[PDB]
Amino acid sequence: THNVVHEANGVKLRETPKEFFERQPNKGHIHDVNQYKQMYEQSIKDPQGFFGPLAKELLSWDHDFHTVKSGTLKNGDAAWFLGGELNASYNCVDRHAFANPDKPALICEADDEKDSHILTYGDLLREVSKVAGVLQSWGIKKGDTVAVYLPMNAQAIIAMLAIARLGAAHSVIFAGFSAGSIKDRVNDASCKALITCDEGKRGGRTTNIKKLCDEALVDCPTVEKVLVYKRTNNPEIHLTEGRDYYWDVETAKFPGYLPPVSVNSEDPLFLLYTSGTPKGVVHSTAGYLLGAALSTKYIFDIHPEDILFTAGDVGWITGHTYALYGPLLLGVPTIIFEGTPAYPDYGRFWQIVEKHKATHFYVAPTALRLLRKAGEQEIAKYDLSSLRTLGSVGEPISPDIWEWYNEFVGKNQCHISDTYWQTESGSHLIAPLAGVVPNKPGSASYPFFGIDAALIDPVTGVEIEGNDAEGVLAIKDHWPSMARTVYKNHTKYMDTYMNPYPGYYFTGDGAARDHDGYYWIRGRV
Amino acid sequence: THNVVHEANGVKLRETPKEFFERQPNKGHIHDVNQYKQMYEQSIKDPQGFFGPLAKELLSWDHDFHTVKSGTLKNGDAAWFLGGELNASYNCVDRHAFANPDKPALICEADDEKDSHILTYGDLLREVSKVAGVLQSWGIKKGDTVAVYLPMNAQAIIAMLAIARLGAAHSVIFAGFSAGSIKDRVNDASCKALITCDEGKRGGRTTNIKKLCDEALVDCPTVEKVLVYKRTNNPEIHLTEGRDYYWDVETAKFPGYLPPVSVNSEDPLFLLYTSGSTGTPKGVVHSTAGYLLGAALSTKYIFDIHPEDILFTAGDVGWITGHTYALYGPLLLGVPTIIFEGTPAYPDYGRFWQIVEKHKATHFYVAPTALRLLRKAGEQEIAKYDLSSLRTLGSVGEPISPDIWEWYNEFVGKNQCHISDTYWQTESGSHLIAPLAGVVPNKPGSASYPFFGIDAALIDPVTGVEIEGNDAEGVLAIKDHWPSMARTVYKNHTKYMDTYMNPYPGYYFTGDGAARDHDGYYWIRGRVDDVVNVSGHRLSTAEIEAALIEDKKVSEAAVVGIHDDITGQAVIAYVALKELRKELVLQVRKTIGPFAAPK
Amino acid sequence: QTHNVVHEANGVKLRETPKEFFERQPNKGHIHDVNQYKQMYEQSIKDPQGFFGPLAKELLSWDHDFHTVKSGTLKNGDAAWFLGGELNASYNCVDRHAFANPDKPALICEADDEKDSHILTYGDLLREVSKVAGVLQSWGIKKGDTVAVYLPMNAQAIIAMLAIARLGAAHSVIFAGFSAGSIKDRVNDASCKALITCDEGKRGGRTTNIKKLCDEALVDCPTVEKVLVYKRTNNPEIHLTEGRDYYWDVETAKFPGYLPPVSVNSEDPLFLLYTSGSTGTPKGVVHSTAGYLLGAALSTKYIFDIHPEDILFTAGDVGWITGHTYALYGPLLLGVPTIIFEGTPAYPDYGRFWQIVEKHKATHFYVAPTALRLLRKAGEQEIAKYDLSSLRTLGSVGEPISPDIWEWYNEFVGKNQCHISDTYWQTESGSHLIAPLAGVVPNKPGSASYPFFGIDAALIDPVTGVEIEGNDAEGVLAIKDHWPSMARTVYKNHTKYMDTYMNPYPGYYFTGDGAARDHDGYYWIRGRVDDV
Ligand SMILES: CC(=O)NS(=O)(=O)OC[C@H]1O[C@@H](n2cnc3c(N)ncnc32)[C@H](O)[C@@H]1O
Ligand SMILES: CC(=O)NS(=O)(=O)OC[C@H]1O[C@@H](n2cnc3c(N)ncnc32)[C@H](O)[C@@H]1O
Ligand SMILES: CC(=O)NS(=O)(=O)OC[C@H]1O[C@@H](n2cnc3c(N)ncnc32)[C@H](O)[C@@H]1O
Repeated sequence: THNVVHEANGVKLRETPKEFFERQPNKGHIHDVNQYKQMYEQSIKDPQGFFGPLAKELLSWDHDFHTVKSGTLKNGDAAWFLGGELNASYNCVDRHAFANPDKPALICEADDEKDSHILTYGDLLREVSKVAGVLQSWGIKKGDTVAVYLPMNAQAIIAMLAIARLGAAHSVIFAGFSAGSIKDRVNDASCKALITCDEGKRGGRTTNIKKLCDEALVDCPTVEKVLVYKRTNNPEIHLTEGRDYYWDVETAKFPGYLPPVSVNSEDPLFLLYTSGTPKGVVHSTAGYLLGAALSTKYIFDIHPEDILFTAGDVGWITGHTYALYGPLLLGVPTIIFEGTPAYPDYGRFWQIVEKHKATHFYVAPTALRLLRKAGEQEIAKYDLSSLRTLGSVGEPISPDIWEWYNEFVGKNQCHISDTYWQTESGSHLIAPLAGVVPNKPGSASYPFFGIDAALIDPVTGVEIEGNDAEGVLAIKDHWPSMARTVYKNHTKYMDTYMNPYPGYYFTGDGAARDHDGYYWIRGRV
Repeated sequence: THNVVHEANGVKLRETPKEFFERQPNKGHIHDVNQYKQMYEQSIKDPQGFFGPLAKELLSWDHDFHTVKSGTLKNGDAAWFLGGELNASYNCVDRHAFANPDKPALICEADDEKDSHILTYGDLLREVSKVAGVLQSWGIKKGDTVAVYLPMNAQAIIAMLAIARLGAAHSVIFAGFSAGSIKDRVNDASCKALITCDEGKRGGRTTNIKKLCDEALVDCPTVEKVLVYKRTNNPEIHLTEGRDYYWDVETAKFPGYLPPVSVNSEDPLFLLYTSGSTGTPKGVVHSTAGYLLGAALSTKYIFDIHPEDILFTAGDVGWITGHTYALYGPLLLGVPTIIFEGTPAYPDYGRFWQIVEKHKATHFYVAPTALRLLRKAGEQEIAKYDLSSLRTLGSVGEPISPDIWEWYNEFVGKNQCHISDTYWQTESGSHLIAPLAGVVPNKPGSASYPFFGIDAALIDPVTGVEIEGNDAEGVLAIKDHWPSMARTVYKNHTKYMDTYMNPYPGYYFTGDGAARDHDGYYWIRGRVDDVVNVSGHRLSTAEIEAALIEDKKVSEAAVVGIHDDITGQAVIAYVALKELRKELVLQVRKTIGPFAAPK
Repeated sequence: QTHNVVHEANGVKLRETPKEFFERQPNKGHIHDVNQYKQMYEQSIKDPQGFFGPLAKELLSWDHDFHTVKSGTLKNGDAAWFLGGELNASYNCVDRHAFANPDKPALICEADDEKDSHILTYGDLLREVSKVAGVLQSWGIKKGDTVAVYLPMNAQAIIAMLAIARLGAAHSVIFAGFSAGSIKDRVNDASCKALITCDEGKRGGRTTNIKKLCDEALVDCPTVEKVLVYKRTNNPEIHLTEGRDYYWDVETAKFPGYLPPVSVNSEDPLFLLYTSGSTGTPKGVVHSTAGYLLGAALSTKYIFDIHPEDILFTAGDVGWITGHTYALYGPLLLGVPTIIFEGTPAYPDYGRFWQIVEKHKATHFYVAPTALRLLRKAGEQEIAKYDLSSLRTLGSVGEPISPDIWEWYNEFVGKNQCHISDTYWQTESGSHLIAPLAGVVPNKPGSASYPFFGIDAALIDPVTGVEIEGNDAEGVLAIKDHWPSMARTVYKNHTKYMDTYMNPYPGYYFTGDGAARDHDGYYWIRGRVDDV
């Protein structure tokens, strides 16, 4: 009985349902919790012997790395896989296309299903190559930043991967953001180009995209050229002569293969700005990609035969890591949903899952609460038997929402993964592994590989030893996918994460841990 | 008895003469036609296991490749040796210089023999490095295009290899092209620099080079700097201050070694502009690794090139023949190549044979047009010279008539040499159909069997369906892409698809009609798409018509092609005036070039 | 044996290495005896490929392997070494040592005033270099650019050089005392895109004008886009031109403590070093990357007998080739600490050098004879106050060392317990040409002794232009074939390079120095050929 961790009292462990293992296509990646603890202990005690092999296994390198791990938190010089060279678009597209070009890669569900379509890895390579050829002709090169202002669809994925192909860093801006937000982000990154579309369609409603871009770009001198996709082909949308060019017109000029550009492990893969003044969280290439592939493989128990549906927007780190990189690195299909959970009806999510026999579903608790209110009747209409792993992202999931998730969507036949992580962490920090870790509803459970979790007493600034404790959550050493800096403001990076608790990474979240070692997220501090 | 292939009836196979194998420096690369077909079948069914090893054997890689072959014709995304890195100038120059820097590389015969000279691989390395150092100081870098407007001499080769050394793509413009032609090509490629010379010498007459470049460059804003070689050192030739600089003066500033720049297999090696059925010339883009492998492979096997051999390709670098078989093929194989600046007639019609005797050339590559001209005027001169060093004779650019084939064999070859009628296009990069020297017996006038990686096929033009069985005629196509296939048309990939890939989906469209006989030999009957080959030059009737219409006095114009005794085919122009023939001949001479003028 | 020509040699007894040298050396010597030395020397001359290939792979960390050890000839000025290889100098000087042991001292910085002294570890140096390189990379500096340095001898000069190298650019270091016109001429020749400097310098207790001379030059240097200024004195009266000048601390705060290095080809230029020139125009000596670095590490290891445990103190300025090779590259490639002295030998007193040596137990000391003569005049009394037992190798650079100065050096500084290395070399040679190896070659005072690996020395008669065979000879000193660290060109003027070194005596490298060789083969440098 915990006097501090009141959540832990009288909550029974929920073993993984049998139907999960029935539906699992192959042997599990981890046999039992003990094997997990052995691997975890190695990842903490021996990051070299643990991550080196996995990095070589899960990633295709243009040049081998000579040092797995370097740098410390206090000095803000963390680096992983030093000396290595690779290209993200190759690991997400090229190698899979060569293996089997006809395998589905992007299952695109549009706002209206009539406009839905599917791209194979061969298709994705050709589109990415063409956009990258357009960008290369425009002078985009390694070390540049390219802005993306697109909804959740194929063009957002293709834009990101083409920018990566050339070695540039993409900065994805949520399509709903105001013109002033676009202005601040583009000017901070000094983007040389922008990829967007004339208009968007969401929930049946047309949305202004190119209009807001124009209103922003009048104050963004760095943007030399804009690439506009005709999502709606509305003739009234205006293109500025000498700056705005059409996606289809330009991609028609260039061939379906373009050599990728090799980049160093620690060369920046992308900037992601977080909502005060916006700050650009910078993520390297090698460390971030490994974190995405590693978490996607083990936390969700993804197998080659599987199909993932991450109901998140690329404007959010969730979309980046688990809608694009994690899945495509592992070569599995990923579902890209442009619409709203309600349009045309609140059965939209389930309609898509049944349509594509999705094996994994990843959603935020906010949508779960909305669907609890309005779409309970619609859940029963659709066939969700293909699913076996259900994920929760972005906020604490209350046990009642946990039980609702388990009953109506999972049918108490699926594993539930409550994933705790930040934009800065790149990938999962604390999460219960699918098919390995029994669940405590509302608990993120054990930390993942490379994550040495700790609880600090805020007043003393001292780590709290032992279980049955509550405090601010910190990490004792840097992990592969940890953000390396804040764009052109490394002092802010240090002051925000490294300096507040020296020797630690400060999450900004308070949490508690019970006698079983499960971590309970108490929310922001 | 062929009911369709009338050419094949009553044609006896011509085995390679015994004297060929006597003169051959070593055992042949292929034993017999049977081994050739076994290797060919492997190249078709299993291109990875066939070309992968050859690529490692014949090319020196900075980074190893992970995939031999990728992409399809239907999608226009063909790629070979993916992930590999290499440099063309290293494979053509550096490695051979290290082996033996004193080995001859460029045997340069100038328009007048007094100006002739020879460069060793060490010499070529130093000159290439110096020019590349000049270009690198000017800001030329990987991904740029550099224009070349030079005659056929050492400086053209050096300019091309220097551009390649830096990872840039060279665009060679035939020295005869008009100022307007230079303008269009430079502006299409947006070249940052141009390499040319003050004046040229051809057939004993001085020609204006820097003059035409200046006239073009007034409308070429992308050209930041020009490198001018003192071919004649005429002081009256004017250099634009701040743009024009002298070859000798600038190269003197930089050292004789410059590190080569690594490039990906599919990074573009060069642009070559070809007149098409459009009215505007199109820049054919060729990759690096695939093109180089095709050049070395075809040069080695079809011509039976050995290290001891010397090749004489009587073609201009402005033509794909010069690129592949005057420069890259030979230098990749490390053999000397003869670079002839003059004409077959100057000073006398024994000029070619004089050169062959002078350097004991083992291989000779020429277009049938020159053979017909020398047959007309220079037949007597062959006997004065010693041509015994030759064993392989090549034909390029046009169908070779059996009568010219026999003339070639009898008077030049002395019925002691192999004859290789090579069929290929600028777009193919290297040979498509040709009889391998010492391997394939010849049917005069037939290119014979297709080469490695080339899965030739005849399509019924009317139905668009592949024709099974022999003794058939149809439009010639290729069923899968090959290493040296052109990858795009510069910044216009849609024209590339519409021209080659889309007309017969799943196939490569040659634009040629051809036949296949019972023995499998292919007979090229010429273009189907109204393109005319005059004296070895591909010309578009559309471009000539547009040039005719430019003249305000002409209201309508229509141009066609017909048989010509000397140039193979001639172009005849018909004009309608609203209310002068020499003026129109000069108008097209000014619009395209002296070569494209109508007969 | 009376030498008819080599009058210096008569009556000079070989001076064997003192016993205390071997007592103090932490490990077995790199070379057993002179006989082994001559075997290796002969191999380096006859078989440079089989000799330098292995050493190059041992001492340097390569991003891409090389396919040819040696290429080109002197007569054609196309020398190239380790062709096809790729590497980064800042990685070999900083990164690899930092990963091995980040807390090992790298830069032992002794400032003009000792209170301002500090020590940077290899980990510290990695972070500082990475941050400066991040500043420069954000400014657009990239491979193929040149960056000028106008700094005194302190950490910031080393860091600036290594950061420029990290990005693949070539650094051109300018002596801090040089006039504005000198800065102008050098910057414009190189067309430098950026400049790194400080507000003011402090030398011998007095403040010195640095930023002022830079500004006066930069009004005529249109290529310089941006300036990085370090607050050495933080004098508020110092003016920065807005839109060009930015502060070292302010900018480096923006960027992270690790930056990936940029790989460059062996023969890509590592640095330009301009030489003080008689007549009008200064000439920029260009040094490759692989060849120069190997020469630095090789000479530093063998001539001075540097071991990982050792500490080196090179009393030379980075504006001089001595600072480049043996204050920065040589020691840092070998991963040993190097002492960086900002002040003068006299301030606060003439015991400053010896104070530093005792403070950090420096094992190797490298100085020019000029300082030795000055200290002989004024600072003999201070030597006795300090403990120099840590020393075992004493070096002389830049001038002929008089036998009297040699004995003074050995007795008062070395206590007749150290080896003395009279190193002969030029900016163009990159590293030592003729020098007696510590603990291997017995010394004749005033003689540079035997040539070093890869140096095939020869004497030419100026009148006949013919090599002089046999010993007891005098002539102009030349080298018969190019060596790894030989200068490759003079920036954008290769004809001047040829006319100066290659063309006067074709097939030879012309040192511009006259020298003699005695019966034992020891070389005696007699000085420049003009003025003989
Ligand atoms: C992935 C993401 O959302 N990145 S984020 O940059 O948007 O940060 C979101 C913040 O919300 C909190 N949070 C996120 N996920 C959970 C979770 N599964 N359980 C409990 N709290 C959670 C925490 O405070 C995070 O830092
Ligand atoms: C290499 C070259 O000349 N490229 S090219 O781009 O100029 O095209 C020339 C065109 O001439 C025709 N052609 C070329 N070679 C032969 C040959 N051996 N036999 C019969 N016809 C031939 C065909 O029509 C070609 O396409
Ligand atoms: C390192 C350095 O000095 N670079 S430098 O370019 O400044 O050298 C210029 C000249 O210095 C002379 N010189 C150098 N060292 C000695 C020495 N130990 N004994 C006699 N003369 C020496 C030599 O004549 C050089 O050519």
